[PDB]
Amino acid sequence: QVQLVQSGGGIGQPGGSLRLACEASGFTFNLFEMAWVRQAPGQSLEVISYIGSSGSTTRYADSVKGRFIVSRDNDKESMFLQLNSLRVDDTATYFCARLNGWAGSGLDHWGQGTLVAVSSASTKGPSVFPLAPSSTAALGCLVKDYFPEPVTVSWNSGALTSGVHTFPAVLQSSGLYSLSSVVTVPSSS
Amino acid sequence: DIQMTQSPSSLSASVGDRVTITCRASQSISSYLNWYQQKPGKAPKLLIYAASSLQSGVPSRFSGSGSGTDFTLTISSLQPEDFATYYCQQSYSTLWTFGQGTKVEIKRTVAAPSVFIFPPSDEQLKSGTASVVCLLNNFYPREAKVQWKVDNALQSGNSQESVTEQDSKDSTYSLSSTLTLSKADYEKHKVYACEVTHQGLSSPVTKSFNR
Amino acid sequence: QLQESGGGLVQPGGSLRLSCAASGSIFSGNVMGWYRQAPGKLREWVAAITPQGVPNYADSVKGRFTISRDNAKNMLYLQMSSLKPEDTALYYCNRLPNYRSWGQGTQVTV
Amino acid sequence: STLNTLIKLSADPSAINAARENLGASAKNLIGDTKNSPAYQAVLLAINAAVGFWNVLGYATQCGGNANGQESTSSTTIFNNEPGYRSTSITCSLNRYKPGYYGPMSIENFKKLNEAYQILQTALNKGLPALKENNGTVSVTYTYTCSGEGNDNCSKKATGVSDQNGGTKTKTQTVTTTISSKVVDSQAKGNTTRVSYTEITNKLDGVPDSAQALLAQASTLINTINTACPYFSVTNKSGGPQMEPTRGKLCGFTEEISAIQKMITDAQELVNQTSVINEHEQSTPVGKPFNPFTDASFAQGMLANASAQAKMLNLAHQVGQTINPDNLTGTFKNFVTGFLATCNNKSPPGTVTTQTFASGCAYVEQTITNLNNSIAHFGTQEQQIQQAENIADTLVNFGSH
Repeated sequence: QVQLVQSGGGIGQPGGSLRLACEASGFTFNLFEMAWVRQAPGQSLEVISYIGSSGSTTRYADSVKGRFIVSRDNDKESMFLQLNSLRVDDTATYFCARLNGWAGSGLDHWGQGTLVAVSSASTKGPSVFPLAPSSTAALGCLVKDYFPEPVTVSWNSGALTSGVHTFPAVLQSSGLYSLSSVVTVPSSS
Repeated sequence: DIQMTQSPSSLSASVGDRVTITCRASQSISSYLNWYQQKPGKAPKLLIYAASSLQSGVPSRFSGSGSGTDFTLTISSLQPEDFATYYCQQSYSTLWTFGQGTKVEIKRTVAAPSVFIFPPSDEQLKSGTASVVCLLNNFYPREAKVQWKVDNALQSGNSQESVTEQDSKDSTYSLSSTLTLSKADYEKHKVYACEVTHQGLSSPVTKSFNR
Repeated sequence: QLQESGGGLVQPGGSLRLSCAASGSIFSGNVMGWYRQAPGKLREWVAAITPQGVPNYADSVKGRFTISRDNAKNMLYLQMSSLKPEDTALYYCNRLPNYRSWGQGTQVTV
Repeated sequence: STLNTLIKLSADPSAINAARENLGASAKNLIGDTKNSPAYQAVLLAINAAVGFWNVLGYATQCGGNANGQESTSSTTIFNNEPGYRSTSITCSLNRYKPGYYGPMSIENFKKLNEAYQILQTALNKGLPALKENNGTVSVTYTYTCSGEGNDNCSKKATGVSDQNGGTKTKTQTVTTTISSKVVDSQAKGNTTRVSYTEITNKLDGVPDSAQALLAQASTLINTINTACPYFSVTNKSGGPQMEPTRGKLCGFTEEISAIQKMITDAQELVNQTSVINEHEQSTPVGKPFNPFTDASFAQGMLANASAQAKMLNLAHQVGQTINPDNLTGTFKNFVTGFLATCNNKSPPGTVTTQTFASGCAYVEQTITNLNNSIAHFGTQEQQIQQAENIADTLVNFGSH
């Protein structure tokens, strides 16, 4: 039962730094090679960094070479990613994965991911605006200009669920997030 | 560098079908190619290694083939767990790279989008900005062209699109296009339209309003 | 089962060949040799021959005798010429290292 | 009769001292020379006989598994500088069978086999010293590798090292042993296999290469072979020497293993006689009158020395005749002339090359020849030892009265 649990991550600014932690358990950590992979929002998987068993051998993708630092701590069976000098296009999910060179079997096991996003923005609460309908019909809400990221559909408290659609937030040119949530309700209310 | 190119990028499939995703290498990579499955929001889990070795725990529906440059993943009868996106990844160069992906989504009959239009709300007006929303509700074939017209002027570069994943009960998509203008640029035109095009519509359907 | 032949009386400067009948028990794959028995003195080593056929001799005999074998017929052969008072002896053969009981020999005196 | 001359000589101090110095010469001739020592050749012949036996049959010997004779799912343990098929390594990589009799050899036994074989081959290569020498050392180094998932034949528990990745362990239990463990990662630069593996290096310093030390290693080699008794499968060259049987157990060579085991037993006792010769040095002489009944206390020791030398020579002859192929029959002769006394290299002693398998490569013929040559050149020395044995014994009896 190989297991990789990830911590840290969070919200960075352009320039400056974040850190990623990956704590391994259920295998002999100092015999396997490890790799950091990241996935931008709509995109594919990019291998960022590889570190050997001993932790003395280190390889980086051009996209990140002189800007991050991979390290491992074989006594507490932990792997670390030091993201200095940050840029907006490093916004992605970050994955630590075990490379299985004994079997020759690729990325055997992966962590759950931890979220990274960098923006000049500062935490602002949403502004919710009614989407009333005109003369079955549909209405909803519009949560606009926020930066936290996690927002909750709240407008029913557990009543109506089969007609709600909350849309994936979208990053506006302002550095703020916008989202709409629509409902199919009757024709009279 | 070695670039892996998958084909197709997307696929609509059915439970009980035989699905085939191919993958191609720029250079010869011998047999060092793996396949991963990735379901929304979670990490990819490995399915196939060495081009043809079925990672343990993985059901036998899955299977690999190929050598050198042209490789192929096969699922012999799609099951509900299998709807996800699939990546090939080569283990031959100094740093491994993946393919762009193949999304397999559940196929379904054609359904027209029932189109709704929503005007700006009084509060947002005297704050300085305006947001016009266009809802496309429960359509299927996914390809959609949504164009904005104000006073019949084709608008560009100021609307942004966002689509849900297939409905867990309907297998249908839902799209929200949002047009943002300043309040200054907003109170000078009167007609606001949203024009939807789709296989499910004989004629493009338009929902509009006036100030 | 080991005995000799060809020993006899000859003048100084003469010739004669001496022959040793050994069984393969002694012979096959074993080094063979020839020995002296003079009155009043002990058994002295004379010559030897390897299964592979390498000869070598003693100084009292250097340059005069020639030892030979027959791997088909388990036979040892010694040719003696240029005889001296010192060849007065009973001549015996044996394997090297020796078997405990010896043959009877043949008398050569000069 | 010849007993008249024996007493006439037994009371002549010139005739006795001549024999005593004859004994020092033949003693030093036996235990201080090499080229010219039947004893030396016979110890060498025993050693090289064992060594050659494994060179002939190792490549065909089945071995595999995990740590304590346990079956393995996917283990490949490769020992270096071993006579493999087409190779200078042997590859134990048999899976899903537990090692044992008439089956694959455990990695636990192959380690004992291998270490003794490496110590021998190095020692042979340096050159066995004269039997007088007991202070010779040899440094020995050998490596093996482990690859494949779940192979624990290289773990910190197998090797005893502080950590499999980069660790080291040193032992001084009298002789120093350093073990060191190195992991090569699947994606390491230079890694041709593209598979992680573990290389173990063993460095032994101060290993004795005396006759008894090396004759003991030869016994570890042949006895591990015979006791594990693994299954084997020969691959006869087409048009080369044919082996029989083609498959079976290594014990199935009862004729060959016995011959080698007695040759080792004979040379061990042969070596055990050197201590006798050393303790009865025959160099002091023995101006006054001399009568046997009173001043002849050297007789016991002069007899012990001469008799030791004689048994050493007879044992030397026995070692050779246990293996001399002219005296062998049937399969055992087939084994010896076709394989054991051959070298398929393209070759100093202890040289493992890709073609060493299925041939002895232990100079077995040349040592058999060198043994014969030595004995034919012991003609004078041998008579003089018995002549000295006859004199010393007649003086032991005069001394009793």
